[PDB]
Amino acid sequence: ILPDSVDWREKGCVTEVKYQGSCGASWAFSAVGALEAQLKLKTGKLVSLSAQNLVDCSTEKYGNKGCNGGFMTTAFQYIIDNKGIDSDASYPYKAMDQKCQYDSKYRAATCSKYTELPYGREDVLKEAVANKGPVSVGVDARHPSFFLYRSGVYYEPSCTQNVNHGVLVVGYGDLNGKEYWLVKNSWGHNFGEEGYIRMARNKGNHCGIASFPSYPEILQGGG
Ligand SMILES: C[C@H]1COCCN1CCCn1nc(-c2ccc(Cl)c(C#Cc3ccc(Cl)c(CNCc4ccccc4)c3)c2)c2c1CCN(C(=O)C(N)=O)C2
Repeated sequence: ILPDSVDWREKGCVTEVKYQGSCGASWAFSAVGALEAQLKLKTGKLVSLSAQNLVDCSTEKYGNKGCNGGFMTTAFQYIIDNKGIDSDASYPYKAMDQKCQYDSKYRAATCSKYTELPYGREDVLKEAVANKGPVSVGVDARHPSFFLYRSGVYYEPSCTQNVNHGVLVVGYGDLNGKEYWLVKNSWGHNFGEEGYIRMARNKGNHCGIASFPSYPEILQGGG
């Protein structure tokens, strides 16, 4: 059976909330967040990964445009191809497009593979959050109510399943019966609940939370 509630912050799998600023690189933050959890699960160490490394290096060849958008799946593919990603400390975030400055000397994580989940399947997303860890997702975050979100379970009747902002699902639960997905955003700690947004769960793919989910993996050999 799946636990009724999950919070990956309780297992020390979630780094501090980041502030993307005037750079449309939510995709890079969503991708690093998911891999940070895997790095902790596999080694026991929590280290922030370089979103800047994705912005500057996972570019045209990955269908990404740095500060003008991108995708978590192709960000994972770049990490696979590159044989690593630098730590955030070694390659810091500047909220702007720069020349690729990857340095294998400061590589903090690898990626073996990535898995995409079926569209709108909140049951499959719940299973992946429980058994695999934090899942990279897109959400419809265009509505004034998302921008004005302070606390509780976010429900927007005007929300669509067409995603426009990359976030990280780090858990799930319920607020006195109102089911939610625990979401890590990249708008700093002053957004919502210390940088988190709890979004309506099992409400017909509310805001397209389960439209395009993906998660990376770090494999330990094989048999
Ligand atoms: C095209 C091929 C080739 O190349 C690599 C892989 N690829 C993607 C294939 C799968 N696939 N994956 C996503 C997907 C997954 C995750 C995210 Cl995050 C986004 C996004 C976005 C986005 C869209 C518009 C804007 Cl303007 C912005 C910028 N942010 C604006 C903003 C809004 C609200 C608050 C703040 C900022 C981001 C999109 C989508 C799709 C299919 C079409 N999509 C939709 O039908 C939808 N839409 O569901 C979106």
